[PDB]
Amino acid sequence: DIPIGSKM
Amino acid sequence: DSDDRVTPPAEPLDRMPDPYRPSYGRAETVVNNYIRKWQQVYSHRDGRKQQMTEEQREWLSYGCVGVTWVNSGQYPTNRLAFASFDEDRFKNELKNGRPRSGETRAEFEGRVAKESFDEEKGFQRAREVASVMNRALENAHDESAYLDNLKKELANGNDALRNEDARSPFYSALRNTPSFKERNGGNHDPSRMKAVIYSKHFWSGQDRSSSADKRKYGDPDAFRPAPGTGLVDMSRDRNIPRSPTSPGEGFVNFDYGWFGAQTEADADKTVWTHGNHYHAPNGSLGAMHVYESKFRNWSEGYSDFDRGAYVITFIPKSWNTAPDKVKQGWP
Repeated sequence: DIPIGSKM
Repeated sequence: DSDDRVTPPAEPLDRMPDPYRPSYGRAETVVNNYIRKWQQVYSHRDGRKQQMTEEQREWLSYGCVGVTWVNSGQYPTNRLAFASFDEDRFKNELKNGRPRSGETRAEFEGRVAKESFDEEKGFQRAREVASVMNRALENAHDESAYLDNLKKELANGNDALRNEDARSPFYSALRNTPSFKERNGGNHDPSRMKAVIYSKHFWSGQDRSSSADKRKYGDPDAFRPAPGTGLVDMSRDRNIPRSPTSPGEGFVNFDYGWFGAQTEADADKTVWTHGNHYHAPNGSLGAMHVYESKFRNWSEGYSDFDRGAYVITFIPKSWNTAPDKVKQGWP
């Protein structure tokens, strides 16, 4: 999915 | 080598956090240490300190969303959201201003729309609405009484929120809170709940079928608050980040900041809790750090986000994740 965890 | 997300280990209930202090309005500490502080001042259930559970520690480890996830007991939906937008300034600066040295008209319009928001008034609006909701649920022991109390004060206050649909995110915010229906939480009694506030920073150009200009410079018509109410329709927010302008440019998709229910009248003296990224001390990004920022430090935002929404949800009064006072650092 859309990754979260604030990796750009 | 794995930049995999790891869950911080359990911290004993007696373990005190290491000291730290804010610098120029913002304090930070490693997530393992903030768990110790959270367990001392935020973990109380009916005044009894608790250890942060394995599940809560897992939620927290996902980054900026983790603080709000843990404190509200639910992954943020952003269903009920408010913001302030100066329509007259936006229209005037469009028809009177001009793009600066090195700006496409799509970049100029995107920036002017960004600078037309007022995050102080947006947080102030969510403050006054949350106060109306708390007064409505004070002595209401069923949802029907809460809705009757809520509509009564909105109508007497001539608030445009009174005309919201019965099934709108505003009127359904309490009944759609999972902890409101739980027998250990609200137990279908509004008087056992409390309205809390967190904030979300995000990008406006999230339509994947729109022009590349809006994906790279923003959609001015997107995520504007409705007049009168100030409500923001967050249904089309899909956690999509700002598109890069040049190869290699990376942007973060969103940021979540937990306010809670502090009583401090100075917006600028309110503290907002957020994390920098998910927890990976054995990986590239490193360990997750929890930041405690004054409002102006939080509302300063970044170029990654051109939108700010101030969200209202509910937690049981028995919790202590939204105390009257929040102190940066430790002790």
